[PDB]
Amino acid sequence: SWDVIKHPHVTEKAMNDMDFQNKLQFAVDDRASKGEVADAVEEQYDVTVEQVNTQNTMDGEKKAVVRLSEDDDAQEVASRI
Amino acid sequence: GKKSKATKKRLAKLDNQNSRVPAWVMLKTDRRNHKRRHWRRNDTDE
Amino acid sequence: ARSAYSYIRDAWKNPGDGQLAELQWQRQQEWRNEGAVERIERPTRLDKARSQGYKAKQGVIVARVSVRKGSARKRRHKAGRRSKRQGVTRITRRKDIQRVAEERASRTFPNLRVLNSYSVGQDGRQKWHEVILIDPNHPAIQNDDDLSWICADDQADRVFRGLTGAGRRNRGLSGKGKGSEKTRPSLRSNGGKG
Amino acid sequence: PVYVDFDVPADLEDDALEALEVARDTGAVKKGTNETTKSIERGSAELVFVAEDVQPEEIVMHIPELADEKGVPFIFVEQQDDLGHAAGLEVGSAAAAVTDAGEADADVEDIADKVEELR
Amino acid sequence: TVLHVQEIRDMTPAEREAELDDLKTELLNARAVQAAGGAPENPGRIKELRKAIARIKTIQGEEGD
RNA sequence: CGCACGGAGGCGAAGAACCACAGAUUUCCGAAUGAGAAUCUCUAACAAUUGCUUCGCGCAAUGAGGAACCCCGAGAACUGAAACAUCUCAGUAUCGGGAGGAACAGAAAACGCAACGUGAUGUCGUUAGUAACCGCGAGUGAACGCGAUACAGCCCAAAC
RNA sequence: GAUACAGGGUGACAACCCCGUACUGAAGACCAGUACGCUGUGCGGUAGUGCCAGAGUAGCGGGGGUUGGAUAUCCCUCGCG
Ligand SMILES: [Cl-]
Ligand SMILES: [Cl-]
Ligand SMILES: [K+]
Ligand SMILES: [Mg+2]
Ligand SMILES: [Mg+2]
Ligand SMILES: [Mg+2]
Ligand SMILES: [Mg+2]
Ligand SMILES: [Mg+2]
Ligand SMILES: [Mg+2]
Ligand SMILES: [Mg+2]
Ligand SMILES: [Mg+2]
Ligand SMILES: [Mg+2]
Ligand code: NA
Ligand code: NA
Ligand code: NA
Ligand code: NA
Ligand code: NA
Ligand code: NA
Ligand code: NA
Ligand code: NA
Ligand code: NA
Ligand code: NA
Ligand SMILES: [Sr+2]
Ligand SMILES: [Sr+2]
Ligand SMILES: [Sr+2]
Ligand SMILES: [Sr+2]
Ligand SMILES: [Sr+2]
Ligand SMILES: [Sr+2]
Repeated sequence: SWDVIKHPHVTEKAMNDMDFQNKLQFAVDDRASKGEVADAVEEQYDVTVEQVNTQNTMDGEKKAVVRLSEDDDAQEVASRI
Repeated sequence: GKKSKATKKRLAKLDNQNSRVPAWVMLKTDRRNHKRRHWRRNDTDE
Repeated sequence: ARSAYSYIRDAWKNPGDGQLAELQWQRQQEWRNEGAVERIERPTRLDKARSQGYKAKQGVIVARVSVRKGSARKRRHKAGRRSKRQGVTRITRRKDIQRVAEERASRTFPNLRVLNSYSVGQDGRQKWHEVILIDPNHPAIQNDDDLSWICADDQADRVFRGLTGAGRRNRGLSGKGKGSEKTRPSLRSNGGKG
Repeated sequence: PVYVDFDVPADLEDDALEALEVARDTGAVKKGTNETTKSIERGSAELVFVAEDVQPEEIVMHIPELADEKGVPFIFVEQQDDLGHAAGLEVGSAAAAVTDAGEADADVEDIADKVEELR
Repeated sequence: TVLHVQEIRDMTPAEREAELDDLKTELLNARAVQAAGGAPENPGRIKELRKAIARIKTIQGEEGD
């Protein structure tokens, strides 16, 4: 069975969303929906996801931009992992 | 032209096939990419 | 004494005289309106069916078939074929109507194998034949001392390969001695001069 | 329906099958067209039955003319399974026969005569 | 090196199901450091982590569930 | 710790690598079978055709592949005849259907070295370029027998 | 040395450096669910009896095709039987 979250997308623009807009970027499995990416991020990091924006990258993988709520901080999540 | 999901997955792989033989393979075999494609001179599928 | 079966056999010796004459005039009216291949519960000729191998068992099917009459539905020549190779309505085929009938019937039933067939009459535009079919996978036949041969892997699609009784007769394999040098063991092995 | 030259009434048919029902509980009967034909040929048939719903008709066709050239009386039954249950079978019979009735001979004599009156 | 065949058969269908996650997370936490290209890599563990998750999934089918 | 001699790191006496056998896993498209689709998507699926049937897709069958071989069908022209039409090329090419590890054939309504004889079927040798055919031209061409290989002989329909 | 002087390897021409090679022995497949054996069954003979033994068939005629098949090849087709 396939896993949703593969690995985090850690690029310079992935920081411009982490610092400024409180968003965590992951490169997920292409068969996953915005609702499946949402539940998956919560069940692995104990956070609260408000919005998920997807894009099908030119690498065949799916890039998921996950926005957290004010109660959780993106800069603080990227530290432990 | 509007590409579909699969068409994208394919054109994506073809781009990774355009990467050179890494520096270490030369040092391991003790001394050529044959699927060398150009965006102008060559033709892909579809 | 005579069998009740022998009274159907003796009737079919002349399918245009008496009781059978009035029967076939009636039946064909419904048959002309019936399809190409119609599965029928009971055969029209009991003696003939039983003689060919039919039993009143589970997995022993009978089906009537109707094929067009005459010669070949042969066209003309598009590309340059000589005077000799230009006959349109004067030439016929190498498989008799009974063989087409058996094949059409085995394709209608893609799991059942052809046992044998017989004629059930004809009118001006078509010929009717009833084909006995057997289910090779039914245990009712798998343990039958008189029919379990038809369940062998090598008997699969036996009509299409001409291994039918109707098949071997058209292939010119009836005679054991003279005029059967080009027909036995097979036509293809003898270069097709049968 | 082609081998039938006369319609046998329901009232007479009830009287005919009742006689067959007691013929298996006393003497002997013949169940199945093959055994009934040999009965007419061997002469051992007293009264022969024939079903009217036999498809194909060929299995029966001979019975009306055979029973006539052998003097053996015949009678028509509408349904196949009615004659089947009457012979004492679970299935159905196309034609039945009575070989030496037994405690029915006082009715078979009349059934055979009620058919001659009906031609 | 750390997880052998015997040590997996000495577990319960609930200890394996929990060891699965404890390795599946360790993998994602190794794959994340490989996403940044960081130097504190241990090339042998990331390979053996796959082999381990495979072993536990294999034994899981073998033991009923 | 493949090809493939790097770097780094790892595994191995808890007996690894490697190999033999059995098994686990085995994405999607694919006969492709819930429906549609350029390998994707859409709201429970033997789709289709059959058999049996508890008449419910409940139990089953077919589908497609494989170098060639095999069996049943369809069936050319160049070419040869010093042209060409019957004939030849040739039942060759190619096409439609189908089976198996082989296929097909097969236990005489036979043979007819006519006998007081042989005794299922393939195949090999020979019979023989014979008999036979043919604008009697070019060409086409068996068989019975014989010697060998291998051997094997049975089952219904009906009567009762 | 040799029941081993087939072959290859090895920094040059190797039976005795190395793999192998002879001899001997082990496994699988195939032969083959065959042969052999066994189990059940029952082979056979005499006289009496016109009870039974497969139809559009055997065969004939017209048209086609094919064959070495010549009147005497096999086949399809229409009619008759
Ligand atoms: Cl078939
Ligand atoms: Cl002889
Ligand atoms: K020509
Ligand atoms: Mg989008
Ligand atoms: Mg690039
Ligand atoms: Mg052959
Ligand atoms: Mg589909
Ligand atoms: Mg010429
Ligand atoms: Mg010719
Ligand atoms: Mg000339
Ligand atoms: Mg020729
Ligand atoms: Mg001869
Ligand atoms: Na281009
Ligand atoms: Na079939
Ligand atoms: Na990546
Ligand atoms: Na596999
Ligand atoms: Na069903
Ligand atoms: Na010439
Ligand atoms: Na010319
Ligand atoms: Na000529
Ligand atoms: Na021929
Ligand atoms: Na003819
Ligand atoms: Sr990229
Ligand atoms: Sr161009
Ligand atoms: Sr019935
Ligand atoms: Sr098939
Ligand atoms: Sr022999
Ligand atoms: Sr006979």
